[PDB]
Amino acid sequence: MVNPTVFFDIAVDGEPLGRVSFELFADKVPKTAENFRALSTGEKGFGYKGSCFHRIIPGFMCQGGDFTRHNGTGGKSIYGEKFEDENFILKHTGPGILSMANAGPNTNGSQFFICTAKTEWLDGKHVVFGKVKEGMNIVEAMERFGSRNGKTSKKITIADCGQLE
Ligand SMILES: CCOC(=O)CNC(=O)N(Cc1ccc(N)cc1)Cc1nnn[nH]1
Repeated sequence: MVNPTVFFDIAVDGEPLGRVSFELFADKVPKTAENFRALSTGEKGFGYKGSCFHRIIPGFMCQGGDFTRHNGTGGKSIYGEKFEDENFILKHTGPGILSMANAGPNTNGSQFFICTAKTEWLDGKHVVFGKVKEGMNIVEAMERFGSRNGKTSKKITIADCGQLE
């Protein structure tokens, strides 16, 4: 009944930075929320632990989730390599929105982004499925290691992750 909560513990060149937690909107996008939850616990035998944020653009977003190729060309879902766009009920309203990255219609895998600005031009094209609950300050600290072209100045990793409650 209650929407699940997951955490990431973030590191910067291997040094601990802080924790970011997320509410997942399982009430509105159950299939998409479940994929992110299971990848965060690692319960299917694969997932986010140890992976990096490969593309960070200040004033736009932080992107990660490519645990197979580490550069934006890989990742896989708990349902197979790809799965469909579930719905577009929720919109990209401002900083803290959690949404699926993709390469065209019906190509969701594991890659995701955290908005650091309103990104309304993505509405109806990327599936919104959660939001930052605690640690937006940690996301803002991460964002400072990005650049205009998205290349990071230090390595930003998910040192640990899992489900709270
Ligand atoms: C704001 C979100 O924008 C997008 O999602 C656009 N595509 C995108 O960023 N991709 C391609 C991509 C994504 C998901 C999957 N599953 C496969 C490929 C990765 C990438 N990383 N660096 N350059 N491109």
